[PDB]
Parts: sequence; structure tokens; C-alpha cells
Amino acid sequence: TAQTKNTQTLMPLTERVNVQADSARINQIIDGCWVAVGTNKPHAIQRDFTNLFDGKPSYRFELKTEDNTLEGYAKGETKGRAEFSYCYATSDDFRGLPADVYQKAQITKTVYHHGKGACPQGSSRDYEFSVYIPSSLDSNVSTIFAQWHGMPDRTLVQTPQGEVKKLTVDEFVELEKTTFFKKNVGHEKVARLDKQGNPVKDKNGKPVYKAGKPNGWLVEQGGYPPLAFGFSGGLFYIKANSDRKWLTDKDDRCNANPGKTPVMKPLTSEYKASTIAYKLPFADFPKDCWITFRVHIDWTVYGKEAETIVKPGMLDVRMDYQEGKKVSKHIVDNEKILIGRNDEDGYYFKFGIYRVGDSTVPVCYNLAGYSER
Ligand SMILES: [Ca+2]
Repeated sequence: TAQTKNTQTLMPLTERVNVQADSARINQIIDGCWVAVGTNKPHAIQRDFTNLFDGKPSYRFELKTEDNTLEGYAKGETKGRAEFSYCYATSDDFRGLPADVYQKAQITKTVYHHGKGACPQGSSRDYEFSVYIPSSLDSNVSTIFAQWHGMPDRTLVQTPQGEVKKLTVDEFVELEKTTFFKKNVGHEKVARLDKQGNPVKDKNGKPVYKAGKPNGWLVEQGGYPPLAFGFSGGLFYIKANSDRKWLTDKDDRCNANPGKTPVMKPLTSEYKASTIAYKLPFADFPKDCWITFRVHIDWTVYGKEAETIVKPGMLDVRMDYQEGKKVSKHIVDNEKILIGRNDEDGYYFKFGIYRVGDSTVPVCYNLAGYSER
């Protein structure tokens, strides 16, 4: 290859923030309102000066076949991620607080709870964003391009004796000194030891540990997104999830498959629901043009420790695009639906690529034009 690459049309954006565990620095924030999460390969996220949305650069996301960097549920499964998050904290957000507050928020993974861009429990919000799906996108991709997640606080725990309780941050910080967490499961924290019997340290002198046996503690971590827009099995779909349990049970994998679950017939467990609100065959999803989605969500209201449904939620979605003339398809019409999570804290938006279902089919598309109110 002898042609010098044109690097004017695309600009890699490679800064990444673990929003639960770290504040975003000013020079990591994109357009004053986003931070990026996931793989930092230069091609993963780029500002696109050629495909403009409303006259301004859009965002091109790409995962190649080899770009799954995350472990999936079952052994042998991987997932890939390159997303923007609308919710993150900055240094400014901790102004006025004691010196140790930020470090304890890092340990409890509650940093972004101090930042902008979240919607509280039981509230209502309108969201709008646009997507551009290239005609080259494989119809068998398995990817989520917009999703709204909950924000559980892992200081809600279950003790080894089975009590669900809220630890103070200081209590959780003490527990973390003795417990190694693998996702939501506590394990005895054991120091790795070198051949002389001394604690192992990495090249920088940080003590290294590993998980011993499970120690009975569980923490509220992870969970399905309450709302996701994606492609799977040759379908565009919109999926809403609900969990009314106070401490989510991670072994309850209530997740509707759009190829198996009829539209608006919820898959339910004792505490969870997963509903496919809309499906469209892949070939019918417009290509090589900007599609604007307008989404209204009334989040389900849950009864906290009572685990009740206090008020159902509601989802409304319109899909607008050029058809010569602007048309607006009312793809989800004011549907009463269970949508949300029974947590103290609320919900935040991401868009980009979250490649799921143990897929390595390449994904590439553009996103732009986000707003919420
Ligand atoms: Ca919860």
C-alpha cells in the first residue's frame, strides 16, 4: 500500500473514562457533553467530517472482528464495546466535599452518581438522537446502538447470613480491604505471594491479590439495560426490561430474544420482565441516511424494599427519516410497559456499539444529534 492515508476526514477519539470509578478530566470530554467507554483502538470511535449531521461532524463507531475485549456470560463468550456516555462526573463535581469523598466514591464505584446526565427514579424524560446505518452493515450483526442503563450502588449488599442491607461508604471501604469482588460476588481476598513467601507487587509496587473462596457477600452490580435499541437475528428491535427486586438477583437472566419472543408479550420471571416493544426486518430499516428517533419514557415506579409496582411505566417512540419528504413513523405508540430497575438511583443514556450474543460480525455506523429534557 503506497497511498498515504487521508487523515482529514476522520479523527480518532481515544480517551476512555471508567465512569463508575473515575472522574473525567476536561481533556477527555467530547463536545462538552460526552465521555467514551470501551476499547481505545483508534478506529473504534472517530469524529467524521464527511458525514455531517445538521451541518456538523458526526460520530463513526467501528468494531472489527477482532475487537471484542470483554468477557461474556458463558465461558468462551466475548463482547465488544465502544460507546459514549452522557453521564459522568468531573473534578468540579466534588468541589466543597471532604478530601476522602472522591476516593471513597472510586472504591464504591459511585463516581458518576455525582455527575450530570442521569434521570431520577420514577421520573419522565424525552430523548432524541439520530443514527446512520451504512448499506454495508451485515444483516446478521448483533449489536445495541442506544441504551439506557440503571445506576445501582453496590453498597447495597447481602450479608453471608442473607440480610439485605445498605452499608455506609466507610463500611464498604472496610469490606473491600478483606474481600475480592468478582462482579457481584465476594471472595476472600488473598495476597499473591512470590517464591520467597512475600506479597507480590506489580512493576510499580502495587500489592497484587486474587480471589479465594466465595465469602458469602453479594453486592448490587451490573444488570440488563432497562431500554435498548439494537439489531439481532436479522431484526431491528427495541427491548424494555424491568426488575422489581430490591437487590437484583443476577442468576435470573430474564432477557427476551427478539427472534423467539413475540412483540409486546413480556417474558417474565418472579421479579423481572423483558418486553420486545417493536421489531422491523433488517432490510426494511432505511440505509445510508439519517434516522432520528424521538423517545419518551415514563420510568416505572417501584416500592423500594416493598418490591411493589407503584406505577407502571410508559414508552413512546417515533422514527423519522426522509422518504423526498420527512415522514414520522409511530413505531411504539404510548405503550404501558414495565421499564426500569428498583434502585435508589436513576438512569443514563449511551450510544455507540455494544456487540452482544457472542458475535464477532464487524459493526460500523454513525450516530449524532443527541438531546434530552
Ligand atoms: Ca436494586
